[PDB]
Amino acid sequence: FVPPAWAPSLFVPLTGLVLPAIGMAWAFTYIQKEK
Amino acid sequence: MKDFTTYLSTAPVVGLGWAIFTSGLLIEINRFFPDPLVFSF
Amino acid sequence: QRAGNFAPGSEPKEYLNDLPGNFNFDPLELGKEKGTLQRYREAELIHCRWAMLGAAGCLAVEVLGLGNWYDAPLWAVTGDKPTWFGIEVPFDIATILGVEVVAMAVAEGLRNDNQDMEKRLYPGGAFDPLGFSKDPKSFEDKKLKELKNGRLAMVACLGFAGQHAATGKPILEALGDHLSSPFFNNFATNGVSVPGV
Amino acid sequence: ATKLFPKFSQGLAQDPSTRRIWYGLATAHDFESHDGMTEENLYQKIFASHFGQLAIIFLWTSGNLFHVAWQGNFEQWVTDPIHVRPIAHAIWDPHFGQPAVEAFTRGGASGPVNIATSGVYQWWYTIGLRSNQELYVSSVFLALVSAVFLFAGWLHLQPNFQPSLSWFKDAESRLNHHLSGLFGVSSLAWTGHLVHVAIPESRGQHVGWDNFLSVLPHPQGLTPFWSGNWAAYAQNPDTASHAFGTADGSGTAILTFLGGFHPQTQSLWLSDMAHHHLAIAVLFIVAGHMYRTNFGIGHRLEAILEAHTPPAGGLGAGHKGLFHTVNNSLHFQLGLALASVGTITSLVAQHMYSLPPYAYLAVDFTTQASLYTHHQYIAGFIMCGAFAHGAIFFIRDYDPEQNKGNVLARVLDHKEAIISHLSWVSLFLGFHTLGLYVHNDVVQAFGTPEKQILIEPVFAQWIQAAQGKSLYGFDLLLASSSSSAYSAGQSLWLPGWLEAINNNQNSLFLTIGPGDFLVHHAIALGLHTTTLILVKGALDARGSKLMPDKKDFGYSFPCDGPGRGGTCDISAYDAFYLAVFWMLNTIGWVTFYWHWKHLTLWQGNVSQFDESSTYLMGWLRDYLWLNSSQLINGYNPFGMNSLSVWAWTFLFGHLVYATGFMFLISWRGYWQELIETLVWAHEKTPLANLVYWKDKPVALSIVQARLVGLAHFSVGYIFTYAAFLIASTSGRFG
Amino acid sequence: DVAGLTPCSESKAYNKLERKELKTLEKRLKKYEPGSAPYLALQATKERTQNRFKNYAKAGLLCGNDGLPHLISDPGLALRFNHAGEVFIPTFGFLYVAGYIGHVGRQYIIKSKEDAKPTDKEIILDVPLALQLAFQGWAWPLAAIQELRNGSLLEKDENITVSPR
Amino acid sequence: KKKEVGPKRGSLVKVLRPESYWYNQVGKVVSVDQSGIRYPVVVRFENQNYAGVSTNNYALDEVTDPP
Amino acid sequence: AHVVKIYDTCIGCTQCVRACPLDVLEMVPWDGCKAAQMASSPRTEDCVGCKRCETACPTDFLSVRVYLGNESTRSLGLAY
Ligand code: CLA
Ligand code: CLA
Ligand code: CLA
Ligand code: CLA
Ligand code: CLA
Ligand SMILES: CC(/C=C/C=C(C)/C=C/[C@@]12O[C@]1(C)C[C@@H](O)CC2(C)C)=C\C=C\C=C(C)\C=C\C=C(C)\C=C\[C@@]12O[C@]1(C)C[C@@H](O)CC2(C)C
Ligand code: SF4
Repeated sequence: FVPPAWAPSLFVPLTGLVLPAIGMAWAFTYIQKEK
Repeated sequence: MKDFTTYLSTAPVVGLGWAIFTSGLLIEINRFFPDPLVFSF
Repeated sequence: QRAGNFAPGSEPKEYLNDLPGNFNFDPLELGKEKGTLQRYREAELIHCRWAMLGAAGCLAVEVLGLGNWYDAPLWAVTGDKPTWFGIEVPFDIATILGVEVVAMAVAEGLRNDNQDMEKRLYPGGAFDPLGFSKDPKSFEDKKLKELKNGRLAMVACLGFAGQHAATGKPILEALGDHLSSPFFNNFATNGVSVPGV
Repeated sequence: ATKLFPKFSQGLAQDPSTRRIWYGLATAHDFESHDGMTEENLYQKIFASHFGQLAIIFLWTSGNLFHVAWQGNFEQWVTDPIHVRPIAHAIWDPHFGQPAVEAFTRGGASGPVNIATSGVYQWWYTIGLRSNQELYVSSVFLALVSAVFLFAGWLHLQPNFQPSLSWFKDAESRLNHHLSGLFGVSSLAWTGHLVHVAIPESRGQHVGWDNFLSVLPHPQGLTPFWSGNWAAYAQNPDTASHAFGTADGSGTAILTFLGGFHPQTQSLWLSDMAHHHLAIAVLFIVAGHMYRTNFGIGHRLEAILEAHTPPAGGLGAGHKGLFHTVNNSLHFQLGLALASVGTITSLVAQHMYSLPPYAYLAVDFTTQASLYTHHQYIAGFIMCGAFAHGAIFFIRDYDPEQNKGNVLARVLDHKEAIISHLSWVSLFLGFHTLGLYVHNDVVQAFGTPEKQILIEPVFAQWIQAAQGKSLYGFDLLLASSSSSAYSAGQSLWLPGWLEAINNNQNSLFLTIGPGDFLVHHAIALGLHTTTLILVKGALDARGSKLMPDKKDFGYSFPCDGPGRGGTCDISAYDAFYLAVFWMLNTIGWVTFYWHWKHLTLWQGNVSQFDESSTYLMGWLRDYLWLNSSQLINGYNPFGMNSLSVWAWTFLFGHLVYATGFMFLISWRGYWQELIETLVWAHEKTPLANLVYWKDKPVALSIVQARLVGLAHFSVGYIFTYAAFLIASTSGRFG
Repeated sequence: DVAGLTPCSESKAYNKLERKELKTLEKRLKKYEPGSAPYLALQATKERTQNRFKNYAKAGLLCGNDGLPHLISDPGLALRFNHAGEVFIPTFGFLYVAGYIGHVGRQYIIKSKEDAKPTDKEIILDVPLALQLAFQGWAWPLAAIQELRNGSLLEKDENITVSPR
Repeated sequence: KKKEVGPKRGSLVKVLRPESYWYNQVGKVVSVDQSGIRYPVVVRFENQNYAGVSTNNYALDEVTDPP
Repeated sequence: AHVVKIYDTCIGCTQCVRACPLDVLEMVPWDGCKAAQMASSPRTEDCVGCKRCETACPTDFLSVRVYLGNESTRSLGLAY
């Protein structure tokens, strides 16, 4: 139902730092993937 | 004379002559008919 | 075979030669194709007959003193008693609308399923009980007379429509107004037909 | 070489450069140019992509519902839809300072929140949503729908579930089903929901899924529908003194023709919209079974296309051969769909502000301005997309031997005449509009403004007088009772519509003056010029005199070199990319006109717009300078007000505009030589040459440079105008 | 009294604008001695302003809610309210002059092509020929419609340079 | 051989080649090659193209009379 | 790399080969032209697509055509 009060303190750093970082890591490994 | 006339017969010179002629005509018309907007004879 | 000219000395049409009611005409060169020509022929004949009947109704509703043709369907705005020469028929608007739609639909279906190009313009047979069309010359001159009276019928119907769109006076009142005061009262005195008179 | 990232392009895989990344993204969903691609595989990829876009749309609106319910004030806005502002989403930014946190606490919230301008509050209040739990369950249901659609796309992508080629090419059955089911029964179910929920909720009666199948929407109880007495539904409409939230002044009517606006909320009646959607559903269903399915009845598209040929060679072969042209070429269908949808959203933008369909939407000025601007910009973008994909159709899939002598072959035959006439009308409109504006500015500058030329827009005024506006006078229809238009419908919708159109407070047929006339002609100039550019790109797409073989070079190629005098920006893609600039200018003009006229209407100084829109000093000073005072004062050394974010994104938009200028003015040779010098610098340095690049750094392509400059230009344009519009409309209103 | 607008003579905002202009001209005039050239220049400007405001009135011009005169463009409506001289007559005059320009240019283009190096005649104009065609363009619509009648105004699609499809 | 494989030299011709710059244009025949090459008709044009040239070689089937 | 295509409208004037800055074209014997020469592209893998050969073509339209696509190290003009 209603999310807890610490949800803006967790999801915003997750989708602002951690999720873009792992996305760029996966994309960097995919760009330079060789045979 | 004819070489100078052909120089005056070039496109920029006759364009300049048209420019002074049209500008002077419109300016004298505006001066002797001060600020008209609607054709009323 | 040409019955006259809409302009004496105009350009003759090479395709509009073997035509009933040959009066040259066609300045816009419409119906040069033969199929379009015969389609225009049958359409003009149908419009002729319908304008014939419409002019008949408009004149007969007025010469008998029964009311305006434009005020004739005025019983159907909210529901009233219709009549035909004092017959006071009790027919609802839905019933007459449905039966008229059905009858006209099946009549148009039969006319479209005629499938005879000569008979589409002029069927004959059961539609000619008196049988005066057996003589070919009489048939030709009666075709010309029908076309002329039908053209007069459509221009008269257009005149009625325009007159009632301009002025509220009926047909007989307009005729009396033109007869009594033609110069002082005509189509130029309407003020709406010509923007500026 | 031959990396695995561009799996859809073997040639791009063997590219040892950074461009392989960029061309690996721009050509990502151009499946027609991919290696080893069949038509069936292309159709399956299109189906999967469509399901993906549907899932993304449903997830996005689910997120909007969830972020309105959680961290929002939907119930407080329901109680008082006039004073308190809607909340879009809460702000959690650790970079925020304490004065910035305190300044962003608006609408009675416990933290920093953003004032909602999308207008979903008014829409969800109009459709019957009242509680936050309803928004929560709607959001979770839409999330489930999005997950279902994504799984459906995955399953239809899987083997032994992929549709056949003839299944996709079955145009008649698709047309019949989408006309009858996607539009007919969808609208029927929507108006059923309207009747069941929204009218009782607007009349103070709660209708939910728990009490569903128990409360009768009409007290008669469906018996007039079976008895044919449909007029009994329009028996007791809501009174003028009716409250939207309560049952005061309520009635018993679900379908009526009460044309006009609700006096309390300045919006269209719910019963009127329900009747409209019911009639639309009936018209769609009765027209949704016209085409020839497997049954013996219906209409064949090809038969009607081939039979509709004018006689005597009016259009040559006529419309023959267009069925295979539409079916085989998907870009033709894409262009037709984008053009129709663009016209639809243009109509939506032009009809929302004049006829607000949502309760308490006209009072929310910033919401209406943002909605109109967004819809107009989307409309222009997909107008341009329709024309660009039409050019793509002309380049890629267009066989003149198939459609020989048809309408397409004819318009390709005399394309020079069409382009020349459009160029002439563009020159005519631009010359005279600029001459009039400069004349007015010079006349107003000389201190004698009465010498300016003010051509009265008599045509639009005559139309509005013919449609009920009695301000201009005249004696046309809907103004004189003797007219048949006045007599017809005198007791159906005329008394409400005349009252709505004779009021100057609402945006229904506002007063149009000479400045409105001039800006309308400017709009016409913009539309005609953008049309000229786009049809010149589309008609000269497959060939021209400078490049007869333009079809062999594809749709997006840079140039042919400096030969033949110079051949840069000769592709139809470049024509589209210039038309993007012209479309941006045109939508900027229409949005400037809308914003200034509506702002002067809301401030009550309509005379300021009437005497100030004539000359461009008024446009620059009374609109772009007077209304920007609150925007620029968002943050300053004195302090900060609530419009600090709008000032920041305004400067942000100006910055992205400048970066667009960077990527559009300078071209590839200078940056390539500079990149070579930087490559030498990285190669010949200690302590840094140990690392190396896997792909050689190269300058961006000329087409890529045009795309990047266009993207930066459009992003800066959109952000700048959105910032200015929202800051000007919300900084002084509410 | 069309379009819900009042005539300039009957309007109040027109007179208010004229009064404001006369007031600011008099304020500028009061800073100069009567025996100075700027005084005569400002007096001439005030006289021209008064003459223009008198000529704009009693000429059919009408203004709405701001004192700035408005122009009616629809023919017929301008004909029945004496507003044809606003735009209707000037548009016909401009069409006449534009047709004069087009006919003179067409005559110079055609008449300078049946000779060696027509580009030389294009770049160095034959001034007597140009003046002769200038004074022969007074009957441009007659010659234009006659060239349309004989078909020399338009070129056939077989001799016209055309782009590939 | 008999007569000549092409038109008379110095006579005006109209180019029927659609991809040429001088489509539906009048040019002058300079010389016609008789060896049997694909485009023997050398045509000189009064107006130059974008490349600045004024001569081109055309085949026998793409030249007609000036209409 | 790029695709260089030469048609039969070439007159064998050898201007395209002289204008080539990477030695892509060549002259082969021919019988379809007066000069008995025909342009060829046996080294199209070294062509960068500079379109210098198209500038030097004297014939109307183009007797030699360069089509870009599938850029490589040699085709991108890279010294690195
Ligand atoms: C009563 C007489 C009559 C009239 C008035 C027409 C008139 C027409 N019929 Mg026709 N028709 C007739 C008899 C008639 N027909 C007959 C006897 C038959 C045999 C049964 C047909 C069978 C027939 C068929 C089967 C079809 C027509 C169609 C048409 C239309 C197109 C004709 C055409 O070639 O384009 C006119 C000629 C041109 C060369 C077109 C030029 C168009 C220009 C270039 C466009 C200019 C646009 C411009 C930018 C606009 C500026 C405005 C600005 C505000 C933007 C036209 C309205 C077609 C249709 O439905 O189209 C609506 C069609 O498919 N007719
Ligand atoms: C606000 C800036 C601006 C202006 C005024 C123009 C003006 C013009 N562009 Mg546009 N354009 C611009 C920016 C601008 N462009 C940008 C940024 C782009 C994106 C790259 C484009 C992309 C673009 C395309 C793709 C096309 C145009 C076209 C046109 C013409 C439209 C015809 C018209 O409206 O009548 C003319 C109106 C004008 C305002 C032109 C200016 C003329 C005034 C009156 C001055 C004339 C000289 C004056 C008498 C002074 C003389 C002395 C002086 C020379 C010293 C016109 C020449 C179209 C075209 O060529 O028409 C066929 C076209 O296809 N432009
Ligand atoms: C119904 C919608 C629709 C559909 C299905 C398509 C589908 C297609 N179009 Mg079309 N198009 C559309 C709408 C549509 N388009 C619209 C609205 C426009 C006008 C803008 C265009 C303009 C257009 C052009 C000009 C071209 C296509 C092309 C293509 C193809 C390439 C797509 C692909 O796989 O690459 C995927 C492509 C990308 C991922 C690139 C997208 C990059 C965007 C611009 C970045 C977003 C901007 C910005 C940075 C976002 C951040 C904002 C910031 C504030 C944070 C494909 C056939 C191309 C084609 O057929 O190739 C020859 C082509 O040349 N289209
Ligand atoms: C240093 C100068 C400078 C520059 C280069 C820019 C650059 C920009 N500003 Mg900014 N601006 C600046 C300083 C500057 N700014 C300052 C100091 C202020 C005061 C605070 C503003 C106030 C401001 C506002 C209020 C707006 C901008 C906008 C813009 C953008 C221009 C939009 C565009 O190209 O549309 C092309 C231009 C137009 C479409 C219209 C031009 C304006 C005219 C006068 C309106 C009248 C047009 C009307 C239809 C009649 C004309 C018809 C025609 C035929 C004659 C761009 C990001 C706008 C934006 O973000 O995008 C819309 C915007 O709304 N700026
Ligand atoms: C007198 C020669 C002449 C003539 C008869 C035409 C005729 C035409 N042009 Mg062209 N034009 C000309 C010169 C001419 N043009 C020049 C010099 C230019 C370069 C500026 C153009 C640029 C041009 C464009 C860009 C367009 C036209 C278009 C048109 C058509 C619309 C009519 C019109 O007013 O367009 C408007 C024309 C102009 C605004 C150009 C006016 C240029 C100057 C002011 C006139 C020069 C007069 C000349 C000095 C007289 C010489 C007389 C001699 C004795 C010295 C029409 C076929 C349009 C079209 O395709 O319509 C289908 C179109 O889009 N023209
Ligand atoms: C059928 C018709 C009228 C039908 C009337 C009916 C049913 C009337 C019925 C009723 O009235 C009654 C009895 C009583 C009322 O209470 C009720 C109603 C119901 C109202 C009119 C046709 C009317 C037909 C008309 C007016 C035709 C006009 C044709 C024109 C102008 C032709 C133009 C061209 O000739 C040019 C100019 C140049 C050439 O190149 C080209 C062409 C095309 C040939
Ligand atoms: S786009 Fe660049 S390389 Fe091509 S013609 Fe233009 S300047 Fe030359």
